[PDB]
Amino acid sequence: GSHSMRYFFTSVSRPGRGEPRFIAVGYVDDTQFVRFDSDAASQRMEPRAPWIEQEGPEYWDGETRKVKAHSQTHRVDLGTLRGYYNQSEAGSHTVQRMYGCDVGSDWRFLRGYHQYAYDGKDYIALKEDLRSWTAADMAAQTTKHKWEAAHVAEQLRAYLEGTCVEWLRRYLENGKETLQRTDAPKTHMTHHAVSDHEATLRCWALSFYPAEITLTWQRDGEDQTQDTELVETRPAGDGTFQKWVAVVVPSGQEQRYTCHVQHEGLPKPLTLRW
Amino acid sequence: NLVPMCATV
Amino acid sequence: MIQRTPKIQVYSRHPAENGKSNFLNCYVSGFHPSDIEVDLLKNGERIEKVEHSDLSFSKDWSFYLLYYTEFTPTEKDEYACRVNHVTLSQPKIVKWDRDM
Repeated sequence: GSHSMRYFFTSVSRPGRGEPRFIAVGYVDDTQFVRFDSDAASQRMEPRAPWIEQEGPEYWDGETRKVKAHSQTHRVDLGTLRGYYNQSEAGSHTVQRMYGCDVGSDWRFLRGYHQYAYDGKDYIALKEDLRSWTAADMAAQTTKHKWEAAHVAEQLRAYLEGTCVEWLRRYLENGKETLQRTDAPKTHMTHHAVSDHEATLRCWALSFYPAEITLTWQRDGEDQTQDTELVETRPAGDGTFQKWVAVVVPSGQEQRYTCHVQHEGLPKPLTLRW
Repeated sequence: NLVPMCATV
Repeated sequence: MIQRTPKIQVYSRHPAENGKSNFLNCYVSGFHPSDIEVDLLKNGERIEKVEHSDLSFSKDWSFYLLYYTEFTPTEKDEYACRVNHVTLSQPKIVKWDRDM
């Protein structure tokens, strides 16, 4: 399977006083491994996974210098964008950036990406070929031209196909005990009478990793979506994820219904019957 | 490992 | 200036059993902007020792956070998650149901 390294950055302007609030988080697949918060006293990139603590003082120093420089970049951006969108100095605005790289099952570069948003809307993104840009509006055309002229795409491409993949591979190895371990969901069904004549069947998937999963109900071997409820996948807080899907059924007919669970942690899909 | 991010919009 | 209202789920880390220590979670997602107030309540009262995850976002740029605290489910005690956000007229409060 493929693996990903992604960094997420949020800067929020504080028009009343001071510099923007800046929060940066790094993930390998669905695991957070580093963070920086401008509001924290340490003013350092901090570890969030045990395997990144294998890296020495030189790592934390280098990552901190870069992440602080990135915060100043965003600070500049917030001022520039206020001007592009003719907004007043009194409202708070948001810049978000995500970038990262994937390696495939062959452990080689697969994909790179770099996306930017302003006030919750696409602004500019690097195209899949890592050579050109997609501007969502006329303001972003200005940025696209500036970045084309300064060959930003080439710089980012060299990073994405080089350093980014090299370090992802390094992290995967160092963290193999957890990053490359799949946790199959622990599944069970609960049953709740809502009356003397019908019942709710809830099919649970717990403690799974990674987050991707499919849960579906069938009745007599056909997909059933009517009269079901499916919650969004949610973090358990210990690095694993949870999901459930429920269906309401006539009392005594429970045996017709099957819960189907698909997850990379499973040799083949599971079929549950009450 | 972060990329240096100097390019402003 | 897009505004998106938070989605809320309130739930425990492990299947809940009366008298047995656990973790109460309030997961807020799909919201924008990022400024948000989240509290965990016990019997309609704010719990003090509540931690949260680092702010991150999904592919549509919507934000998400997990707020959490250690707790012990009991017969008599009630738990909830209280959320305020620029998109909400007053705080939304969702009661914890151990089967959801």
